Amino acid sequence: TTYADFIASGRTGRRNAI
Amino acid sequence: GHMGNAAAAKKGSEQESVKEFLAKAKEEFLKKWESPSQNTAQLDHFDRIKTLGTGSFGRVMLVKHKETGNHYAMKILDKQKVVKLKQIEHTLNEKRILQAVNFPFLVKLEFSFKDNSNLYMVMEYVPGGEMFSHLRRIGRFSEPHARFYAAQIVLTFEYLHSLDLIYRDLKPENLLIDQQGYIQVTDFGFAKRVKGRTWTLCGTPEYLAPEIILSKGYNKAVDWWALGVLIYEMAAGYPPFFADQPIQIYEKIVSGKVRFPSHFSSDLKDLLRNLLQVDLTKRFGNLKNGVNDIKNHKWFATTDWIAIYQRKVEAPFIPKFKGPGDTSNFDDYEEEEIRVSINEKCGKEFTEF
Ligand SMILES: CCCNCCNS(=O)(=O)c1cccc2cnccc12
Repeated sequence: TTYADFIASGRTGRRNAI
Repeated sequence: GHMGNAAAAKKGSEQESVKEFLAKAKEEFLKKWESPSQNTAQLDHFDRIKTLGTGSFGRVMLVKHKETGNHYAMKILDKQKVVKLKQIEHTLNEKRILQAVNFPFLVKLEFSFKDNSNLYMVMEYVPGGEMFSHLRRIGRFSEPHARFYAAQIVLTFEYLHSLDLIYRDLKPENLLIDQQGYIQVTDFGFAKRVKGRTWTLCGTPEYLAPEIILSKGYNKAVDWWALGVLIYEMAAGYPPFFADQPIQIYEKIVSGKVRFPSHFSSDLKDLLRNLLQVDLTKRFGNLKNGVNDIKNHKWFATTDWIAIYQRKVEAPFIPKFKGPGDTSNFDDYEEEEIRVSINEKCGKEFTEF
């Protein structure tokens, strides 16, 4: 599922600006 | 048509009252923009309590003003590190913006000052924590909940854009929940005051509009794209474009094929398809009707814009308050000493702070 993909993405935590 | 006489007159009048408000707001902003405040406190006026998190180019600490007992959130910027990262102008501009703007959902700069080593931006302490924390804790917000927050961002962007400010770092991590459950936008480290087009590649990957990624220039409509991303993430619990690595995120953004959870309402999907719109001749917030295409969209039909501005709407979530200076709504962070060199660093570069 999309949610499972999100959890597997490694980007569920805080995201810094570039 | 969609509106009878009374409703059409009411909407027309409301839209004219926004114009009058924004005209006065710009007058007030420009006075402070042209004559910024400087050096309104010093470090030994404050007790350092605990690190609350980060902001662009620095770390944010909960502090207590010794003489009054009032708590604040103080961003500490190491001048040498700012120089090395080529962020001098950004940091000066963040403080200049913060001291000049005034809006109920923009965090206020209560004091600022500098010393031999660091710059200090002492902001209001917003004790409810990041929206990010609450969103990840409960998974996703209901549409009414997401809409309450979204309305505050719409009004805030309406205000900022009228001042020719582009915000450029909307995300749940930068939105703090205050004691009444309303949102406070933080971090103007990537904002820019410019009329028309600009080109800088900056922001947070998941929230970048296609035109930021691509070499073409862009305008304030990037913030309306980012609003689309935020609304989607609030309502879904995850953003519309993600991947393991930023480069792959950018490919998905530029492809632009948005898909929605089956629980999204039709009104929500319609709004999001008009915000997450690659074509700038079609993106809401960028058309002849401006912000009104957003404010008058069916998904916002229940939103009383003035009541949101006046903070008269009951918020969906009121954070717990354990007492003055409580940080229970925040993650714990590494505690870094504040060192102040006996030698002034980078004085000429930061004269204006
Ligand atoms: C990528 C993660 C970004 N986090 C941004 C928020 N950081 S913060 O929570 O230390 C914070 C920052 C600024 C003002 C504050 C005012 N009251 C409280 C906290 C504040």
